[PDB]
Amino acid sequence: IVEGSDAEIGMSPWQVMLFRKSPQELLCGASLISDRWVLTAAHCLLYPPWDKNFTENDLLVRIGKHSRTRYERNIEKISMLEKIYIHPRYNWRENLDRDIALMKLKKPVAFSDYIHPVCLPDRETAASLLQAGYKGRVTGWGNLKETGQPSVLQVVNLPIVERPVCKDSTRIRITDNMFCAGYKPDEGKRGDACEGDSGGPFVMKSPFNNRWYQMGIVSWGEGCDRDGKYGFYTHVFRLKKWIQKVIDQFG
Amino acid sequence: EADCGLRPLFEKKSLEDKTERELLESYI
Amino acid sequence: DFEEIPEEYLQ
Ligand SMILES: C[C@@H](NS(=O)(=O)Cc1ccccc1)C(=O)N1CCC[C@H]1C(=O)NCc1cc(Cl)ccc1CN
Ligand SMILES: *[C@@H]1O[C@H](CO)[C@@H](O)[C@H](O)[C@H]1NC(C)=O
Ligand code: NA
Ligand code: NA
Repeated sequence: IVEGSDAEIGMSPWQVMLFRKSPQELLCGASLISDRWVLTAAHCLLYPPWDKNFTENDLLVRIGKHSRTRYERNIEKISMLEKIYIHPRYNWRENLDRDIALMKLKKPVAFSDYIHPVCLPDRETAASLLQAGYKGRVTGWGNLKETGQPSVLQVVNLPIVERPVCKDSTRIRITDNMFCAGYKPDEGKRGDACEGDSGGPFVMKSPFNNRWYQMGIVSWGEGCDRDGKYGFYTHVFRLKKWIQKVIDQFG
Repeated sequence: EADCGLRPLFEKKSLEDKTERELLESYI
Repeated sequence: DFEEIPEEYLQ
């Protein structure tokens, strides 16, 4: 996360770290959506241009974390993966369209002060909140700048951007399964996701019921925190039918 | 489940985090 | 860079 700040303890209890077994290293962010299901970006698991193709046994998920590198004894919980599901129309060849994946845990995780699931949006909450100017929150242990790494989880609040502005900021083809967020050059403030934040959540707090909803998944950006560029996020609600199909069939 | 999105150390105790008000203020 | 995790999780 670029130009963010240290998270408060328990500020993002749905935050998940995808951790590579060997060598031991951060792979991506992710989020907890139930006691057995974790949501992330497809490109965290499958990205052939960079020779990335992880299988279940390659990874662990670490939940309840704050420190990036420490083993947080008595606080974090580490889970093995039962199965990975990648969206069947995930477009890694072109523009990361439908950049979404689910991971089922081998065993349910116990909720605690530090471990708790985020809500997924329904159509109405999506319609109400996914509006230009409305701000969401992005969290992760990714790099602090494009070209170092944080001691603890970082957080940044960013406004959703008008679709035509998103489109005009890039030569990449944008789709309805993406939205973009970030400040404009003229707005003074800044901030963005970066390498390592991939797969983490873009969340919003509904003013109607005071619950946090995951509206986006950290997907892509041209560099990190560049003037006139924006971060692009997978539109969770647009892909919720697939999410439900997977959970209903394999849950 | 029914408890999703309510943080034990915040919403569950009616405590606010330091920047959530920034979000609320943007929801005009 | 990362602290070693208990071996139980690597088996
Ligand atoms: C599109 C690609 N951008 S890239 O890596 O920085 C390479 C690039 C730089 C400048 C112009 C075009 C391309 C990208 O973002 N990718 C390619 C596959 C993984 C994903 C990624 O890094 N996602 C993380 C991310 C997510 C967001 Cl929301 C913002 C910034 C970043 C870091 N670039
Ligand atoms: C990725 O890995 C699977 C097997 O582990 C393989 O069958 C597949 O062809 C690889 N590439 C993909 C899915 O693009
Ligand atoms: Na364009
Ligand atoms: Na920018």
